Amino acid sequence: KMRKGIILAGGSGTRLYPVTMAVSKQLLPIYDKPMIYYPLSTLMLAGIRDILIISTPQDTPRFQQLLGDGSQWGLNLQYKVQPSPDGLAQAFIIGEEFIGGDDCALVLGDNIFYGHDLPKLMEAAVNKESGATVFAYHVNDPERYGVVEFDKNGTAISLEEKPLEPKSNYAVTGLYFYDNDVVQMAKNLKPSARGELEITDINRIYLEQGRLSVALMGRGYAWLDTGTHQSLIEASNFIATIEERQGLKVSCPEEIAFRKGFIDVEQVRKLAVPLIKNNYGQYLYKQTKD
Amino acid sequence: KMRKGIILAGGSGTRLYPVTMAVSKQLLPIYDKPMIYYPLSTLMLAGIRDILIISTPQDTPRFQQLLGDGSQWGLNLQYKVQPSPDGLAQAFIIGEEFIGGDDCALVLGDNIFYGHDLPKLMEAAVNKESGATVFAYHVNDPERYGVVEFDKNGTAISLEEKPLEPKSNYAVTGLYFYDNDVVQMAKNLKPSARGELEITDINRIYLEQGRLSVAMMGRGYAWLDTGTHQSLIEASNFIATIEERQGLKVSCPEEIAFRKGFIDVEQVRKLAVPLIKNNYGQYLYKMTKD
Amino acid sequence: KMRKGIILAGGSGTRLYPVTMAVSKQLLPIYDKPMIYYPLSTLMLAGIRDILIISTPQDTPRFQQLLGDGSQWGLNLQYKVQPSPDGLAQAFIIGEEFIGGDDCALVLGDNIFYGHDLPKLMEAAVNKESGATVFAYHVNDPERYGVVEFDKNGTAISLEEKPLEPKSNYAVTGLYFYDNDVVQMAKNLKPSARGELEITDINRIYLEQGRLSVAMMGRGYAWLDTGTHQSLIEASNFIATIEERQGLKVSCPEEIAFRKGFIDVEQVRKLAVPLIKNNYGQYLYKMTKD
Amino acid sequence: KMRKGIILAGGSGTRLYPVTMAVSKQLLPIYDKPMIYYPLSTLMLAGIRDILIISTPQDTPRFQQLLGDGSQWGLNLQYKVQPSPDGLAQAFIIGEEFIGGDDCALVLGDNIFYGHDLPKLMEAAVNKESGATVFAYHVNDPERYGVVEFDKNGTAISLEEKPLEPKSNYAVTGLYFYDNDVVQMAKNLKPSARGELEITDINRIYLEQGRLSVAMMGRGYAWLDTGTHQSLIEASNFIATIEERQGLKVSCPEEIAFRKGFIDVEQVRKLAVPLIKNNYGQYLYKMTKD
Ligand SMILES: Cc1cn([C@H]2C[C@H](O)[C@@H](CO)O2)c(=O)[nH]c1=O
Ligand SMILES: Cc1cn([C@H]2C[C@H](O)[C@@H](CO)O2)c(=O)[nH]c1=O
Ligand SMILES: Cc1cn([C@H]2C[C@H](O)[C@@H](CO)O2)c(=O)[nH]c1=O
Ligand SMILES: Cc1cn([C@H]2C[C@H](O)[C@@H](CO)O2)c(=O)[nH]c1=O
Ligand SMILES: Cc1cn([C@H]2C[C@H](O)[C@@H](CO)O2)c(=O)[nH]c1=O
Ligand SMILES: Cc1cn([C@H]2C[C@H](O)[C@@H](CO)O2)c(=O)[nH]c1=O
Ligand SMILES: Cc1cn([C@H]2C[C@H](O)[C@@H](CO)O2)c(=O)[nH]c1=O
Ligand SMILES: Cc1cn([C@H]2C[C@H](O)[C@@H](CO)O2)c(=O)[nH]c1=O
Ligand SMILES: O=P(O)(O)O[C@H]1O[C@H](CO)[C@@H](O)[C@H](O)[C@H]1O
Ligand SMILES: O=P(O)(O)O[C@H]1O[C@H](CO)[C@@H](O)[C@H](O)[C@H]1O
Ligand SMILES: O=P(O)(O)O[C@H]1O[C@H](CO)[C@@H](O)[C@H](O)[C@H]1O
Ligand SMILES: O=P(O)(O)O[C@H]1O[C@H](CO)[C@@H](O)[C@H](O)[C@H]1O
Repeated sequence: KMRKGIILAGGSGTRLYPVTMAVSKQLLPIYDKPMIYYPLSTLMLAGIRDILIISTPQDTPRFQQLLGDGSQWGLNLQYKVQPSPDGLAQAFIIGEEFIGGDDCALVLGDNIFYGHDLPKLMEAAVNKESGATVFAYHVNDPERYGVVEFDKNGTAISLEEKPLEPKSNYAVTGLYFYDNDVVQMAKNLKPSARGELEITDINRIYLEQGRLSVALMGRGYAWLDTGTHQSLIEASNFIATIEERQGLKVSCPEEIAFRKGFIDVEQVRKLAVPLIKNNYGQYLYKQTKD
Repeated sequence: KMRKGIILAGGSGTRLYPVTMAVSKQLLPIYDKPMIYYPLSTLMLAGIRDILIISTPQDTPRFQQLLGDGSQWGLNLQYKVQPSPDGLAQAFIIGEEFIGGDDCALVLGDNIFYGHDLPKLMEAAVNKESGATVFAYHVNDPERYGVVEFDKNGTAISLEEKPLEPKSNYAVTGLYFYDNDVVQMAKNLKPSARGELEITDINRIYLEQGRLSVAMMGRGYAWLDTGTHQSLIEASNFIATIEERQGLKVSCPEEIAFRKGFIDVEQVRKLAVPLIKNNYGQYLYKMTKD
Repeated sequence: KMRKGIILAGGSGTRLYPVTMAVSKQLLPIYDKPMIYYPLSTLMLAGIRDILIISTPQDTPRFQQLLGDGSQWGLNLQYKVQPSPDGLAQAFIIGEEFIGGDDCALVLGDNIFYGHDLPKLMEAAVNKESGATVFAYHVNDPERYGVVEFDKNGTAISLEEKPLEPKSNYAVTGLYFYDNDVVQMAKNLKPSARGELEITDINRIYLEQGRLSVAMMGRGYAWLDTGTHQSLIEASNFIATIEERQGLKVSCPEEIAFRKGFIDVEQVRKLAVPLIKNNYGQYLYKMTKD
Repeated sequence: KMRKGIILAGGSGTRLYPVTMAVSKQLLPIYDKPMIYYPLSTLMLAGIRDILIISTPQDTPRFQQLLGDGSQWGLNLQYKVQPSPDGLAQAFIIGEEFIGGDDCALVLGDNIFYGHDLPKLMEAAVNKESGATVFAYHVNDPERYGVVEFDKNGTAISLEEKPLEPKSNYAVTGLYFYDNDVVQMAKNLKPSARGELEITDINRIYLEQGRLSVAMMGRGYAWLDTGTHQSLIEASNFIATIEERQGLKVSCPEEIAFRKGFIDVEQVRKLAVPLIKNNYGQYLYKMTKD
């Protein structure tokens, strides 16, 4: 088997109106590049080159307009519409045909992960033969999330979606790794009381079966909040501060494709020339020099 | 009998690539609302209700999709394409029919103005019967702008567009008020040394006629533009700080229309419905009960 | 240096622990200068040059080491210790000797005002023959402040300190102007239920006598929040944004002293040189020529 | 017995005037704690508990007031005054008696590191028998720092302080680990063009001997810049973003002490009780429960 990726970049957008009446949430800038460049880079860093992008009926075509078939970066990008935002777990029903019999990795379109040795963090998950792998990260508002409860020995024992009384402060991040089992699982799921096909219910099945690995994502990593306008600004500020300090970009898909060998120096130069008059294009071009 | 104005919301957007690749720059968020809400609010506060929005062949239809004919705000919006960004003064040539025999203001679609008594400042320019009014604002980088030269007495005696050697730090801001002569002046301009039809050349003609009011916009006002990725985040942080401190919004068009009597309580409530599930609709609703 | 003002710059420093464990809150930076430069500038803009700084037993000498007698800025500064932070009104009991038979302003050492025409905003207050003036500002958390209630016309009818059920969203700011009657009021006050000699109590006394003016400070002004660690950061960012956009400083006492004629070119040049390594001193020197 | 570290928390801070005429640079806040908590935590994370703090004649006492002898957090702190700011390397002369015949680390009082697995990054350096170790970090402005150059095989070949023509973009950060030889090297150093005994001259001696390890700090780590007013604001914002998202502090010495077993729950409770009136004590107290 191989592992195909799915970025779920849909959603009603209501939380951010009227900004998101104008622009899809996942095309909003996080400093110097559209939001979706970040989770796209996460999947690339995991070695995943074949990726299905799912958005809404109005928005999906705008992603396709930005990114194309991903061939310029050594990827294959495909697109599919989620008719209505009826649950994260619908991603697997929509991507049925795409996933075929392979393993997959689903990342939410608004999830931004930063930190040292991220690829090594994911490695085990990526490598996994069977089961599912999720990431737990300590937050101050776990009631917004899927919350994973750990026993006194550091074993996951329960998962609850947006509980009014959280059993802990560990949230389940928006990056998930699964074996080929998830599709049929999702296909057989029933909607929660709130009317959604829940990823948390998928994860609970793997747990219940003993097949769920819950990897801790330490405080040394940043998992940026993009839920509110204010948190968007902070995420932008955070990335700007890193980049302007380093002179390097965070989650620049061209850079990652080049450094991983998806594309070569000649391809980078071909990408950069047309863009040579803007700072983004100069960064690309500098990367081929030294 | 509505007062008229133009929002010039075009341009390539290449400096911000790839943020502007799938998103019109003037639809990008500034904290909690699309960028174009700011200069639109500015014209509204000047008492201008009949507005023409000019953008590129590809982006104009997107503003039209978002704002419509503006009657929901008690305005009249129309739209026109600028084929190529051949100069600010071209607004008046493209807008000739729209302007007819009337006075007309211009504001750039990426300009954000804030400060005490801003409405009184613009009302004064609007009241002017013959001639034009522009605003001079002290900046750090005058060479990016139209620049004003003052005599020993503080009288403006000349203007230069993007001078290699600026004569002062006072830039001409992106808000302008004209009488009906601006159309004929625009149609008579020749391309400048930068190949553009310059509004600075129009302002110079008024100044030489002795009909240009150069209103000093003191350091107590904030005039921001959205020139870099960093400036955009800086503008968003600036507006978030004022709004979260005050509980009041900056450049909320629905709120300005209501306060200026463009629309009534019933209409505000209708506008609030699609937005009612977040802070923005809630703010609109609350303002109809206090 | 005839007109008089008091900056109250003490407090428990509990809320910001441990940042205020060994540093006075009012010596903390707000971007490029110590916090106290802001309210000191405000008094200077009101035309006040004789100023008493009140701080704690441990920090008073630090202020005095920093600012000296004020002669270098054409001011007359003096200092007194507040033994314990027993209340804002205590400023008039400690400052009894300094005030003498005169009118006096009080500004809180952590109060930062910015906006157009501030001196004119203050003018009626400074020039009031008898009574007092305070300024009201709409905030989103009035329960933190002295709250001014307003009748159906525009009349202040009540004041309450930190009300659980605030009667309006108008907070009384930390800038106050009084005739000479305040000293006796203060001396006759008893502490409130919070154990503080309250400035709200003085203000209600004038209000009940019909001698309190409540001037509105509109939404075009910024009255910055320095209450929390987060708000300190927002205050610094807000000032940084203005200053870097304009190439002008907000509340730079040297500049205001020069512009108002308190000190001459040779003196400003003297002051600039020890600061000339960074922008502060280069800004001042360039003020002087030409 | 205890391993040893020096924090150099002196300097004249001319580039931050007038902020640092008021307060020690190393007592400025970075969000919710004084700057010196960050470098102190870094030493603690490396397992270093016997630490000498050096500052100026005026501020040594204020650090003593803030931190005491350190036993409260299971540390041994002592203090020494550096009579004048004559260079980083004088740390070893002033500290000769403290260091004795032991290894020692030096951390600059303005050095802030954040990231995943920081203790492991430091592990080899702390365990080195012979020689020295510094850490290199890619920056956009290498000319401000000590710059380390590498050959095609990643071998460090040269080290220059503020090079006119930088040989790489890798800056040497402000955390250094030395064997006992550093004391004698320091005593033989001659002063810089800037009038300082330079840590880079120490480091060049080790490089010449083939004994300088240059650990590469990856881009997933952040090394916050505290060199300008603007960057100080960025550093604070960066920390606040991490903390408010996580509900956890970065570099809280009490927490580190508790987690490394230098102090035990009863002692954390003892520290917290007198501080429960403020948010920091509330945090300390919470550590000792769920
Ligand atoms: C519920 C739902 C969320 N979303 C997006 C919205 C948020 O960005 C994220 C988590 O709600 O996923 C979808 O793409 N589809 C959905 O069905
Ligand atoms: C290794 C690597 C990481 N990153 C970023 C993304 C994650 O935040 C973290 C990965 O270790 O840093 C890149 O942007 N490019 C890279 O080549
Ligand atoms: C020159 C030019 C600028 N613009 C816009 C782009 C920028 O947003 C702003 C200032 O150049 O004006 C146009 O819309 N048309 C033009 O011809
Ligand atoms: C209560 C009190 C506050 N303060 C100061 C600290 C801040 O500048 C402001 C806090 O309300 O007033 C005092 O100086 N003395 C006091 O008695
Ligand atoms: C004249 C002057 C005004 N101000 C400010 C303070 C307020 O923001 C505004 C007052 O109108 O301008 C300065 O900061 N420095 C000055 O030299
Ligand atoms: C009344 C009002 C003012 N303004 C702005 C215009 C000025 O910048 C400032 C005036 O106090 O507030 C709004 O943005 N919306 C409003 O409803
Ligand atoms: C030059 C010098 C700097 N410092 C401090 C200031 C900075 O925080 C760090 C590097 O400048 O070292 C000293 O404590 N003593 C010194 O002699
Ligand atoms: C273990 C621990 C790590 N950290 C920080 C240091 C690094 O930035 C990251 C872990 O390497 O988190 C703390 O702030 N406190 C702690 O107790
Ligand atoms: O779509 P929701 O209900 O807002 O929330 C969803 O996304 C979050 C982002 O990681 C997860 O923590 C939740 O488990 C998931 O239910
Ligand atoms: O047309 P430009 O050069 O692109 O930019 C424009 O904006 C400025 C205000 O922002 C004016 O002062 C300049 O005439 C104008 O050219
Ligand atoms: O900071 P405090 O002491 O809590 O208090 C205060 O300042 C506010 C302004 O900053 C006022 O409206 C309050 O009346 C005053 O007591
Ligand atoms: O701040 P300074 O004294 O100029 O510089 C000092 O700190 C930098 C790290 O902060 C180092 O790379 C420099 O080599 C060191 O001399």
